[PDB]
Amino acid sequence: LEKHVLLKKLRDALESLRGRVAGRNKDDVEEAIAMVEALAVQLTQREGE
Amino acid sequence: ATSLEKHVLLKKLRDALESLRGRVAGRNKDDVEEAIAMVEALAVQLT
Repeated sequence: LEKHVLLKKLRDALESLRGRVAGRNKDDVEEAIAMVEALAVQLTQREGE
Repeated sequence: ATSLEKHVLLKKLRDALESLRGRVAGRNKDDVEEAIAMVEALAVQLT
């Protein structure tokens, strides 16, 4: 995500938050992480992938 | 990679983080705020 710093640092922020939260809050953080991974993949998709 | 997919993902992302407001301990409050602000910036970037 070197060409999309905002997205990269959001991913990092969420991973860090995941390690500090619990229960249902952690599920919501993991939901956010999954959304970011989906958005990252489509922003970085090369032809042939 | 459609625009519909993109918007749905950004909406789900916003809603998930919004649920954390008032629900995390004090020491995590600012981090939730930061992530919410990043998501809104990411959304505006794509409109």
